[PDB]
Amino acid sequence: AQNPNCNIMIFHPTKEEFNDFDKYIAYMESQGAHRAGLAKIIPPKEWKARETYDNISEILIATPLQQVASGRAGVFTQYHKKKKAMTVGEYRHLANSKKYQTPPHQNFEDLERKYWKNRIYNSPIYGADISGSLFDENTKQWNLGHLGTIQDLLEKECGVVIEGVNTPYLYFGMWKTTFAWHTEDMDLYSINYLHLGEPKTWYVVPPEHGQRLERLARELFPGSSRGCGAFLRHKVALISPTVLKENGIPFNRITQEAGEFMVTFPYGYHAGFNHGFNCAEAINFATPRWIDYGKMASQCSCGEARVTFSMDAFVRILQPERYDLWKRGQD
Ligand SMILES: O=C(O)CNC(=O)C(=O)O
Ligand SMILES: [Mg+2]
Ligand code: NI
Ligand SMILES: [Zn+2]
Repeated sequence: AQNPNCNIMIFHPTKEEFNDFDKYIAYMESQGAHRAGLAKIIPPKEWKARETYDNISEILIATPLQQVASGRAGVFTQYHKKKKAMTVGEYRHLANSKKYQTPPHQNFEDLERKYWKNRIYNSPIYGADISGSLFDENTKQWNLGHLGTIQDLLEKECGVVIEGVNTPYLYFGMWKTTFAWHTEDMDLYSINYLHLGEPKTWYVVPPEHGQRLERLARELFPGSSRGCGAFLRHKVALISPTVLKENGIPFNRITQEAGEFMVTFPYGYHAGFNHGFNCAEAINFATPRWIDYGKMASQCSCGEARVTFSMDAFVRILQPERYDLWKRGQD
């Protein structure tokens, strides 16, 4: 078995190896990368996502989210308060303000210590989930707006033709902006490219150990657990590395820097935070190996997680028993 200790693997494809996305994913899995839940891909030195970022300030963040925390430093939830629209130029200036900027620090480890010590006492503003792409249309390799669609994968593997589309999303972050513990919708893959700015630290639980994270989460968030059988789908819960270590949960951590890709694998729980002003682009995708994870994915039926038009069809085809009760949550 390759990668038996489920370590995060880092890949350095050549420009020749960067031509065939699907084949490269299958390569990485042949080396055991999926066992970690997360992998890093450093693009060939010749590759670029676009020529410059000089003209992005006029993108609109229509609903910036203020991430308000409750709990204790190592075990907290966050609620997203909607703010007034602002441009990316306005958001960058805010991120750089004395109130919101990254503190002085020695290295990524000291900054990580400061994040876990101090996150709950601040409410950073996250520009999340903005439909769009920053890849130049002439970028042919690993262009997250040109990937094969999940609906076409389901058709190729299973023969069934379904409605829905699959498009990327932009994330504009600042110091302390946080992504809660989650797997992807329908336990899909994700791919995430850090276009610019400061790093993003990731934490991940190997897929084979995901249920250990879930059991700890039910103990740490007991009222949420009683309310919903898949409450991590709400994407509000945070648990620190120290707490995970105290409870014996297997995990790994890695920091992504600008110019690098991360891939999350089916049923790889992940969480993390941004070090400062940055912009990431991410999209879900599928492979043949995903299908069985999609059939088994948990779902929120309390109604809080409230998810996409395209997820309807996935549920309808892969989980026809759940269909009914799940669309009651989504209607
Ligand atoms: O970058 C972020 O805030 C969150 N991204 C993801 O969870 C992802 O790419 O799967
Ligand atoms: Mg612009
Ligand atoms: Ni994710
Ligand atoms: Zn729910």
